[PDB]
Amino acid sequence: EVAPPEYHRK
Amino acid sequence: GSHSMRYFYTSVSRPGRGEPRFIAVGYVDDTQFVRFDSDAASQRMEPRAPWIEQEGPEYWDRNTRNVKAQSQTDRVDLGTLRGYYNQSEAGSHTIQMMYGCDVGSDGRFLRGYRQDAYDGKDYIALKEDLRSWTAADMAAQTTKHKWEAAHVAEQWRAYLEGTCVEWLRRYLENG
Amino acid sequence: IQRTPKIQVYSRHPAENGKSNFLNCYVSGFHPSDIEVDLLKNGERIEKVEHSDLSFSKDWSFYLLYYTEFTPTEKDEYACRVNHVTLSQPKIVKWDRDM
Repeated sequence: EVAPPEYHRK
Repeated sequence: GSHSMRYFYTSVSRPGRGEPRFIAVGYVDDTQFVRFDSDAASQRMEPRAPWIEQEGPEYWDRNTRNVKAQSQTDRVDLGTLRGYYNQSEAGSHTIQMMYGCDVGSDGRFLRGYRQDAYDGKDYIALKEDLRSWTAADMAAQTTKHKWEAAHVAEQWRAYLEGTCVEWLRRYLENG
Repeated sequence: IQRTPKIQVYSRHPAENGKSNFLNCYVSGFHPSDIEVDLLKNGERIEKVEHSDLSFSKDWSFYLLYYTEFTPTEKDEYACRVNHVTLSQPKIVKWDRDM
C-alpha cells in the first residue's frame, strides 16, 4: 500500500 | 525475524521527449510485489507476486492514483531542482525516493524511513524520529525550510507508523 | 553522480549440459538509469531477453537483472554486452559456468 502523494513541493 | 516493506520511485526527465519517465516498485523483504511504469500501456499499478493478485479493484485504483499523483509532484520538482542547481534545460535529471518500514518478528513497528536523492546523491531525508528533516546541501535546505513550516513530517509519520506497518503485516500473512 | 555498471553473468541453476535453466546478467552500481544490456550467444544478440523492474541500492545506484532461457553446451559461448554513457565501448562479460 503506497504512501499518500506528496503535496508539498520541493 | 524482522521484515520490511519498501517502495522505490524513480523519475527521469527527458527534454524534448515527453513528460518524465516514472517507475515505482514495491518490496516486501526481497520480493517485489507491485510495479508502475509511466511508459507501459496499462497506466496502472500491476502485481508482480502471486499473493497480491487477490487484492480488490479499489486497492488497485487507490494505489494507481496515488503513485501517479506522486509522479506529477516529481515533474514539478524536476523543474524546481534544475533551477536550484542552475542547470540547463537540455539535460536529463533524476529524482529518487525510497520509503518503508520494518516490523519485528512479532510484527511490531521497528523503524520507518523516507529518503530522496537528486542525480544520485542525497537531497532531503526524514530523520529517525519521523519528525524532523536532514538536508544534504544548500538546495535541500531551501526545501527543508519550507517543509518544516508546513509539517509534511506529520503526514509521513502517520503513514510510516500506521498504514505501512498494517499492510506489511497483511502481505506477510497472505504471502 | 555518474557511475559505471558492474556486470555479473550466471545461470539460474548450476550449469550441466543436457538440462535447462536461464542465463542471467545482473547489472548494478550504475547512474544514470539509461543503459543497454544484451545477452549474446556466440556473439549474436539473443532475441529473447527479459528483465526486472528498475530498482536501486542504498547509494541510489541502479540495478537490473536480464535473463533468458537457454540450453548450455560444450561449444555455445554466452556473454552479456552492456552499453552506458560512462563507457567508451560496450563492455562485454563472458559467461563462465564455474561462476
